[PDB]
Amino acid sequence: SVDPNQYYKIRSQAIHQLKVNGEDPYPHKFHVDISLTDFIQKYSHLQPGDHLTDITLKVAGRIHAKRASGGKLIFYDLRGEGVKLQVMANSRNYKSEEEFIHINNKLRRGDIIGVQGNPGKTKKGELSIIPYEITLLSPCLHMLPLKDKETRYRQRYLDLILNDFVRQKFIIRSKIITYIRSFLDELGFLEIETPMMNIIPGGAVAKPFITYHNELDMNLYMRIAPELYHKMLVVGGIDRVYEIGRQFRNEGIDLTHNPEFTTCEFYMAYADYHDLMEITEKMVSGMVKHITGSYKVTYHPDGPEGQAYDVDFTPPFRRINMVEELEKALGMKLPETNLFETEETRKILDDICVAKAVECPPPRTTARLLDKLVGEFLEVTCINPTFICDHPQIMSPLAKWHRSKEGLTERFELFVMKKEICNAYTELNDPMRQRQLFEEQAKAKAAGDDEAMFIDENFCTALEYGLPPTAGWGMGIDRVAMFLTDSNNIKEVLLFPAMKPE
Amino acid sequence: VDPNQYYKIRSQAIHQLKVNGEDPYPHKFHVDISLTDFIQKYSHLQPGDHLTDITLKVAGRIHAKRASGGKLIFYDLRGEGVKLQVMANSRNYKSEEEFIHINNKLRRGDIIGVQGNPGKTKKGELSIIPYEITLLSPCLHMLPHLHFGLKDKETRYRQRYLDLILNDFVRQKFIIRSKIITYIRSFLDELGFLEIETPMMNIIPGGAVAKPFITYHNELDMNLYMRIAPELYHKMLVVGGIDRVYEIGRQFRNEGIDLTHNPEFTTCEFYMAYADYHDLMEITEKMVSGMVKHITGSYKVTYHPDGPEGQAYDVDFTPPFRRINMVEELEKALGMKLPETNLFETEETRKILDDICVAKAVECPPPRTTARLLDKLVGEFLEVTCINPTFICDHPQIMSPLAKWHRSKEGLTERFELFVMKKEICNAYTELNDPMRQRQLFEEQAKAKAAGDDEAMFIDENFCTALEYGLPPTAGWGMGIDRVAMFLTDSNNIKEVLLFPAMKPE
Ligand SMILES: NCCCC[C@H](N)C(=O)NS(=O)(=O)OC[C@H]1O[C@@H](n2cnc3c(N)ncnc32)[C@H](O)[C@@H]1O
Ligand SMILES: NCCCC[C@H](N)C(=O)NS(=O)(=O)OC[C@H]1O[C@@H](n2cnc3c(N)ncnc32)[C@H](O)[C@@H]1O
Repeated sequence: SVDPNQYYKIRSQAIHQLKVNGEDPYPHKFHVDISLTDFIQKYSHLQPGDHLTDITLKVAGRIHAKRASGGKLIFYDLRGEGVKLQVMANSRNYKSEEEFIHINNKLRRGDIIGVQGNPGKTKKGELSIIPYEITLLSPCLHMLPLKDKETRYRQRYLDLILNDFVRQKFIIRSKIITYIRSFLDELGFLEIETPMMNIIPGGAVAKPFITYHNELDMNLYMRIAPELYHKMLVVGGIDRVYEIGRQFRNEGIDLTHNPEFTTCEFYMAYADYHDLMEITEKMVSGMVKHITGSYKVTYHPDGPEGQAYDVDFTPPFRRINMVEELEKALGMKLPETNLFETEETRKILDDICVAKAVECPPPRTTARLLDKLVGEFLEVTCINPTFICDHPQIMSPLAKWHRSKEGLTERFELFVMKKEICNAYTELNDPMRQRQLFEEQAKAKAAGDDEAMFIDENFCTALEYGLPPTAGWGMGIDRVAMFLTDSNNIKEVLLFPAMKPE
Repeated sequence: VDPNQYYKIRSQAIHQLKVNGEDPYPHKFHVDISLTDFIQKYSHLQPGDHLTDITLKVAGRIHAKRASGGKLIFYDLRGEGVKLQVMANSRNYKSEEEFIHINNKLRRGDIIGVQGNPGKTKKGELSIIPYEITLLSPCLHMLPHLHFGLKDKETRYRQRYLDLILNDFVRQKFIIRSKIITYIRSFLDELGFLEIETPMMNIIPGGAVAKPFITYHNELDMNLYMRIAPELYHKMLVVGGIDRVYEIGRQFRNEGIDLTHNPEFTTCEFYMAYADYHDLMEITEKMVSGMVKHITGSYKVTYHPDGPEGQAYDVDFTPPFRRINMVEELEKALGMKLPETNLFETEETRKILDDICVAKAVECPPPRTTARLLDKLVGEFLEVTCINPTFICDHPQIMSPLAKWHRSKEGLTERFELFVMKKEICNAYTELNDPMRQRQLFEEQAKAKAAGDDEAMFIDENFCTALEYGLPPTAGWGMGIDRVAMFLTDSNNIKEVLLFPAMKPE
């Protein structure tokens, strides 16, 4: 048995000699007549022993096995597109005996080859192609083995070659995105692109990446959300806009966070958050039914040997109000919602966290304590899709104030399998109120909150030209893909996930 | 009145409405019908008609406010790219007192809701005759006067929302942008391509010759580069056995702004196993000609290289596209023979090209590499003569370190660029898939980078290891979406087709 580095060195020398001899081991064009998939669909009815001499076809793929059965006969296990096809290299059937001997000497497991041959089926019932001629298209210079998660992510190409289920997760991911586009296109939304480099990042509470433009001699930030730009287009008269695109957040990596991820955001003039709850139910349950075939999905959050959950996407989804549900979950009344700005509320919330052992790193502000208490006591009860509604204004600096509950806003988040999938609200369109909330945010930054929003004057000026009553919405695409591919790790649904180095 | 005085006065008026509970920013106005549907449904009304039995709620932005005595006032209501006249009549309003109150309250630019009955003026103008108008969002700033409009480009580009409010041709350019992207997805989906997303933050940037943006990740404690192209990720997926992939997405290049460059821009890149670049010329001809025809109704498009006040040109997208070879057309344009193409990597050839650029007054800032000198000469002598869609083919290897060597012309590659209306649109080639020859070209590129070439590629060892597992013979393609939007909207400035283009600050 040879050694993988010794093998690489021998196979490199062999391919070099092919070059110096003029054997052209990286040819320019091979014309494929038919895919492997259609070859199987056309010919897998044949009878054992058959050999259709009147049909000549060219296929191509990757050798996954080379098994010899004699001096005149060699079997190649050809793979591609998710399927297999046996090449039955028989000397009698080949272009010549001299050329037959030579091509079989050349080929190894892993090479890309083109086969020109006839359909057939072995005595043992295996569908095959019987070649007149095989062409080496691209030799594989390394030894092919994949279970350990680290190698699959650093070398996704090996993962795709060896693990058929991986291609399917990314087909599902592609179907998610394509469904969303045609859902919103049908509603009249315009698909738009807005800057990913901003003088001032905003649209979310997140830590941004910073970079530098040499010619303009200015710092820029990668966007954390396109929200501010979308609301400026609504001011401009484009009543329905959406964007599926990459966001960037300088935050830690875990099972549901990657530093670059994909969201869909859309904005709808003359709608409120109640309208968006209906659209969300309709879109999300529709997507799940279209992709999986049912409203029910089985999710394994601790891998396959762990506990199974049945998540039920039948609309209408359950709704819970944040502050009232938290009171029921803690067993104690909280301050009146108009007192959430005060230091007494902050300390009251602080004490509750201490008593209930809910950790919260500094700064221990009212908004961050409430977040920690929600995740601990509410979010973990959201197995099926659940709307969590009416967030305190102090957590929602871009959301319009609630119609009848002072201190709250017209906001919702959708949770599925205890994880946040959507964030939405009636948009704050009062520019003076928006400017006050920015000033609060910039104070929360000066007082230790790495993720608090910057003041965006240019955005406040836009609101001064008149933003119609509007409602916007954001969905984390990667996370949806997780829950439709039974992946408990976001790295399963990212082709090349962010990794620590060597 | 002064524009700043107007802003101060209107802010104070609106603030007094809040303090008096007049709610100038109401939560919900339930619209019954869009303006577009209203226009279609009641365009069949006869002149002078006034439906007494149809009451509808619409909304929009007041574009103009014209009084006609104290009992009648017309509002020109805009939205969705269309216009609807509100014929506000005191006799039909909620009351004559409410009529005075709302007309004095409202100004040009306000967002209003309108509840009323369809009608048509004696002059034949489709109207709505309101029972009640509601302010939904006041416009606090004085809008550019209805006379001289909004024409100054600096203002349009910095306040794109203002541009959109006042210039309907702007909305049309971005509708055309959307259709371009949607057509490409349909074309490529139908051919079986899988739409993919590959990383925009890279340990090292690759896939192009460009200067990158650098950034930093705190938790992982490393520098990252914003991507200059997705190319290397795509070719690794073809090694992985996904024979057809594509991606329409942002690229980032830390280079100067001009009429055809923005620091961030959008490309479609696709890779197709078992194809070469001749196959991609046919595909490009079909996609692009079909795109123009489907979107504009014609294969002929009008082109003004010098603005609307100047010469108009008809540009024909009917395939086949003209095909020329780079080196020979360059030699033609110069009137002078360049060195044999197997000599394009020598220093003596770089010297000759440098001498020529000096002589022809083609500027090239340092580093004056063969590729950059060649790129400048092409831009000066060939790009300007590509009006109709044109394939420029068979670039020398030294400009194409990821492109496969030409199967019969030593020193050249199997590459083409599509040029339309004096602009580069596409870049494509048969993909280099010999990993030993790809490492060599990486090494030369690193040497140049040591000698201070901001744009030279890094040695990507992970990519080279990938090629050693076997990349099938493949062909790949990159198209500038912004650049297609330019030529399909007769725009000579890329800022016309980016919603928020990068600008130097105030
Ligand atoms: N005006 C309405 C608000 C719309 C969306 C708002 N601008 C916004 O960005 N909200 S968000 O909640 O911060 O992000 C949207 C979704 O992105 C997802 N998300 C957030 N951070 C990450 C990370 N880091 N990785 C993956 N997915 C993520 C998650 O599902 C969120 O619900
Ligand atoms: N293997 C095939 C190569 C495919 C494309 C290759 N990876 C690449 O990046 N080529 S490129 O020419 O550098 O860019 C592709 C297109 O992007 C467009 N482009 C390039 N720079 C800019 C800038 N700065 N702004 C706008 N558009 C731009 C232009 O249409 C180019 O043809």
